[PDB]
Amino acid sequence: GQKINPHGFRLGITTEWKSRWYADKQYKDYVKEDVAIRKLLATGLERAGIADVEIERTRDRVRVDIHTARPGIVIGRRGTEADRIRADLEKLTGKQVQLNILEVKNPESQAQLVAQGVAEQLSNRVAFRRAMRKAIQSAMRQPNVKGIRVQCSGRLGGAEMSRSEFYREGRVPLHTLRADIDYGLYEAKTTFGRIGVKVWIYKGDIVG
Amino acid sequence: PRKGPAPKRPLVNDPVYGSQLVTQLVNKVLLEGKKSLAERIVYGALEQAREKTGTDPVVTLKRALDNVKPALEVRSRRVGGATYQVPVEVRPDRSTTLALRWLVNFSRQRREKTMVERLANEILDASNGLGASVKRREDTHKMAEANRAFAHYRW
RNA sequence: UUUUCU
RNA sequence: CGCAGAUAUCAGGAGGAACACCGGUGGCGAAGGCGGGUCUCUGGGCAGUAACUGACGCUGAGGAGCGAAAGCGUGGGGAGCGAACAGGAUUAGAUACCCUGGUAGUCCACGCCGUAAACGGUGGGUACUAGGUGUGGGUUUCCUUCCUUGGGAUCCGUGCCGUAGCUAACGCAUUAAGUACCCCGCCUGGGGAGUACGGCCGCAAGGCUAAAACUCAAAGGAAUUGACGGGGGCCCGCACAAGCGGCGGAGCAUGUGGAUUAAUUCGAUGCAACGCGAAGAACCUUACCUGGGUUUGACAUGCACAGGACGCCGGCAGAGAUGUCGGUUCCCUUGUGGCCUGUGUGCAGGUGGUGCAUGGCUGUCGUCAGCUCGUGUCGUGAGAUGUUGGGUUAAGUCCCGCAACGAGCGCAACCCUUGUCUCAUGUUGCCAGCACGUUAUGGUGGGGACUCGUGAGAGACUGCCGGGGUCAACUCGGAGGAAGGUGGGGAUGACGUCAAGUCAUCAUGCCCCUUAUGUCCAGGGCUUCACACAUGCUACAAUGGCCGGUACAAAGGGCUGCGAUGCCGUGAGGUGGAGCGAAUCCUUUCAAAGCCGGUCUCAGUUCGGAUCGGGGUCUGCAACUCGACCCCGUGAAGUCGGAGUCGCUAGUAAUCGCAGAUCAGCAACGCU
Ligand SMILES: [Mg+2]
Ligand SMILES: [Mg+2]
Ligand SMILES: [Mg+2]
Ligand SMILES: [Mg+2]
Ligand SMILES: [Mg+2]
Ligand SMILES: [Mg+2]
Ligand SMILES: [Mg+2]
Ligand SMILES: [Mg+2]
Ligand SMILES: [Mg+2]
Ligand SMILES: [Mg+2]
Ligand SMILES: [Mg+2]
Ligand SMILES: [Mg+2]
Ligand SMILES: [Mg+2]
Ligand SMILES: [Mg+2]
Ligand SMILES: [Mg+2]
Ligand SMILES: [Mg+2]
Ligand SMILES: [Mg+2]
Ligand SMILES: [Mg+2]
Ligand SMILES: [Mg+2]
Ligand SMILES: [Mg+2]
Ligand SMILES: [Mg+2]
Ligand SMILES: [Mg+2]
Ligand SMILES: [Mg+2]
Ligand SMILES: [Mg+2]
Ligand SMILES: [Mg+2]
Ligand SMILES: [Mg+2]
Ligand SMILES: [Mg+2]
Ligand SMILES: [Mg+2]
Ligand SMILES: [Mg+2]
Ligand SMILES: [Mg+2]
Ligand SMILES: [Mg+2]
Ligand SMILES: [Mg+2]
Ligand SMILES: [Mg+2]
Ligand SMILES: [Mg+2]
Ligand SMILES: [Mg+2]
Ligand SMILES: [Mg+2]
Ligand SMILES: [Mg+2]
Ligand SMILES: [Mg+2]
Ligand SMILES: [Mg+2]
Ligand SMILES: [Mg+2]
Ligand SMILES: [Mg+2]
Ligand SMILES: [Mg+2]
Ligand SMILES: [Mg+2]
Ligand SMILES: [Mg+2]
Ligand SMILES: [Mg+2]
Ligand SMILES: [Mg+2]
Ligand SMILES: [Mg+2]
Ligand SMILES: [Mg+2]
Ligand SMILES: [Mg+2]
Ligand SMILES: [Mg+2]
Ligand SMILES: [Mg+2]
Ligand SMILES: [Mg+2]
Ligand SMILES: [Mg+2]
Ligand SMILES: [Mg+2]
Ligand SMILES: [Mg+2]
Ligand SMILES: [Mg+2]
Ligand SMILES: [Mg+2]
Ligand SMILES: [Mg+2]
Ligand SMILES: [Mg+2]
Ligand SMILES: [Mg+2]
Ligand SMILES: [Mg+2]
Ligand SMILES: [Mg+2]
Ligand SMILES: [Mg+2]
Ligand SMILES: [Mg+2]
Ligand SMILES: [Mg+2]
Ligand SMILES: [Mg+2]
Ligand SMILES: [Mg+2]
Ligand SMILES: [Mg+2]
Ligand SMILES: [Mg+2]
Repeated sequence: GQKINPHGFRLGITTEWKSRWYADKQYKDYVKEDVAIRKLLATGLERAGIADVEIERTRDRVRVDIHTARPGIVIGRRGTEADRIRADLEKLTGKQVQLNILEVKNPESQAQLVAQGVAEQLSNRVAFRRAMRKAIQSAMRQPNVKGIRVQCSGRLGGAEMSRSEFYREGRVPLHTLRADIDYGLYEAKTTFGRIGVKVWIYKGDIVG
Repeated sequence: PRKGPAPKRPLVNDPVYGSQLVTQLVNKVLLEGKKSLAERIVYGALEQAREKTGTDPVVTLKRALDNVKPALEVRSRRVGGATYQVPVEVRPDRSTTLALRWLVNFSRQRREKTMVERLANEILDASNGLGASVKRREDTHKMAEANRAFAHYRW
């Protein structure tokens, strides 16, 4: 092992839990249903990037909040994907299920969706060179974000070898706990196999 | 020890009598870290020696340590593909510590059937000059004065 | 002191 | 080699080679080379006058001579040294490096051969081109003592550093590899080859002129970064040194190797695998082997032909799957949704292969401190500076001048715990001070005066002083303080290396089976052994075994689970079951070692307990291969251990205990 994920390392200080609920007796069934529904949603929705999925449970009622790149296909003008998701959850027997859609402010200020875009560009036809160049430029353009580091591992260009290349700009102080790091990870598909992309983003500092 | 001489612990004194030599002896004979057992055994053997000899235990212990403490030792050294021994003077503190060590070593390995009495008897023998400890000191001095020739190395 | 071969 | 008179010392004598102190990067000769002293003959060189000759100058194929050491012929001498050859010692082998002996030779006179890295690896002659700085010889002029490396001018020889220039670079530099002219040899890719034949010379050794076939697609010259050294310098780590206890000899428990078996499922193989993936192998897990069924299938989905059945609770046959029969049967509503029984269609299905294709995760170098980028500058070019030297620190932490100016990952900090104090705070927790208990203890009414458990703040920052320091970093000592010079331990792995582990976690590209390598079940296995290795407990007896009395802690687990009191069992445990989703009830008042009293007087032992037999308890439908616990008989090896090798520097090393993870039952001496 080389590096521990900054999210897990810094859980107790900066980032908060993305799921909050108390139970001990039905805790097994509850965790089973949450992990299930999360996996089913992940495998069902791929067209639209979903940043994070947070679930809060209050007795029988459960509320799920979704962050996505753009709501156009996440929720239809008449509620196509919304009704499909509701029907899915009802089949999974989530009891009373309520849906909310929350929209991110800066599309490329966070790790998940930039990772999705880079994976898509790498997979379809785009070269990793231009992929990294455009991703870094777009991430830089935003003033709030300061440091970005993108790493790609796997087979690149179809060559029969593994290339581990990373490009870095700005802040990457993972040792400093006070710093703010955003971690993302997704796998890019291709004809010859699978490629993993990892990106780190630094966004200011927090005191308090 | 690369940086320099390390600090030395402030060894405590014996309140029963008033000599830290008793503390040193009990610490040396400590087996499996049983302080109460070791100290009670040492006190019992000291009383046995006292009743056997009819004299002062502290005085006879001082006599024994004075008789058995060496002043010259032998150190091993190999130079030019050949092994040699050199004699080097020793600080009296280390001499006393090693004398206690030999006292324990030769109080470990004799066949008197009861070590509580046997350690006292060994102390009497060392005081009288018939002890294995004094025999070992004789041998050490003989070796040192035999290897005196190679003293030119001075290490 | 000496200390072969990949 | 001597004890037949050695080594040692004093006197005397014989004989051969070479000359320390002068003596040097000094002098002389064309180059080889040349120095103990005196005498005889002899060559060359430089400065001045410039009297004389009046172009008489350079060069040089063939040719002639000289020419380091070694070797040969003829004749002498032979002190020391010493090829060849004997022995001694090391090495597996020494025909050597080490040692004791020793024949040519090293010397002399007379003839021979004519070869070297005979290198300044750079021919001779001529005229020109900035200087500084030593050294030898000869003449001149002036401070002027006119002594004096005082100073000035000039010819020749010999060193170092330096511009223009040249040079691929290293480098040259008035003694040019600089600008110019005359003369002579040399060579046109490496091996083949300075070799074959011929010729010349020579007694021989041998030397001088020098070919062709064949074969290769490179051979070599400079310079840059890594890597390496049995190179040097400057420093750090239980690396060594002083100490503690261990492994390797015995019994047992796990993992592997090696051999069998139809199978003992697969992977990992020094550091960096070997109480591993196995936090619980009789069915399951297993995928291994035999056998019996099975089929678009145990399990999902879309397309056509058949439909409202499917789905379920029981009797019968069977090693079991499974086959046949008894009891219920749609919820919607006319289109069918849900579900699936028979035909397939695609296709499911694989712990089958590929970590030399991969994602993710992980171990080591190493918690070592090193590793980079922007601009500039230098060189042509691979590149260099920044990252060099001195001082200091645990650290690329910092200070000083320097073609460097800045920045980055790292280091410290911010996070947890532990060391103190202040405030808030009283129940299921404690009791200062008052009352009730009266043997059961705050048990009960009461109470923050401290811990007790969880919230806020302060406190270590070289804070201050004295000396060293470039007045700076940094260091020693001292006062206050709980802590003094990162207080202690933790969370925390920079770029990269080991094609390191993991398709047996999961997913993933390709090949392979599909009527099987898929799928359900009955029994067996992973626990087999004539041996080996690694990690642990028991020890090998008195610091002790055994018996009776006896006081001191932490933290956590408990719902289909802990389990009180009581009763019966030696004890496994049997009945029963208060208190508990838990500071309350259980895990005993949490003990062991510890202290007192008694036996053993050193034994194969009252230490020590494995192996083998006879009786029971507990969980499980199922204890023979194959679990654990209690009682009895059984009484084996083993007396501190071989070369070798391991951990440990303060609550540290040693020794003795408690709870939990997987779990109905345990392989529990392993792990936390
Ligand atoms: Mg840090
Ligand atoms: Mg003599
Ligand atoms: Mg010469
Ligand atoms: Mg003359
Ligand atoms: Mg004239
Ligand atoms: Mg001649
Ligand atoms: Mg000669
Ligand atoms: Mg000859
Ligand atoms: Mg001759
Ligand atoms: Mg002769
Ligand atoms: Mg002679
Ligand atoms: Mg010999
Ligand atoms: Mg010799
Ligand atoms: Mg000789
Ligand atoms: Mg030659
Ligand atoms: Mg010339
Ligand atoms: Mg000159
Ligand atoms: Mg120049
Ligand atoms: Mg040239
Ligand atoms: Mg050049
Ligand atoms: Mg020069
Ligand atoms: Mg010249
Ligand atoms: Mg050729
Ligand atoms: Mg040749
Ligand atoms: Mg020839
Ligand atoms: Mg011939
Ligand atoms: Mg070359
Ligand atoms: Mg070279
Ligand atoms: Mg080297
Ligand atoms: Mg250390
Ligand atoms: Mg050691
Ligand atoms: Mg052992
Ligand atoms: Mg062993
Ligand atoms: Mg074991
Ligand atoms: Mg195997
Ligand atoms: Mg092993
Ligand atoms: Mg092994
Ligand atoms: Mg282990
Ligand atoms: Mg099996
Ligand atoms: Mg099995
Ligand atoms: Mg395989
Ligand atoms: Mg493999
Ligand atoms: Mg290294
Ligand atoms: Mg340039
Ligand atoms: Mg450099
Ligand atoms: Mg450099
Ligand atoms: Mg610098
Ligand atoms: Mg460096
Ligand atoms: Mg740094
Ligand atoms: Mg109270
Ligand atoms: Mg690294
Ligand atoms: Mg590999
Ligand atoms: Mg490999
Ligand atoms: Mg596959
Ligand atoms: Mg695949
Ligand atoms: Mg296949
Ligand atoms: Mg199959
Ligand atoms: Mg089966
Ligand atoms: Mg097994
Ligand atoms: Mg044990
Ligand atoms: Mg009973
Ligand atoms: Mg008790
Ligand atoms: Mg026994
Ligand atoms: Mg027994
Ligand atoms: Mg026992
Ligand atoms: Mg024995
Ligand atoms: Mg014995
Ligand atoms: Mg040994
Ligand atoms: Mg269990």
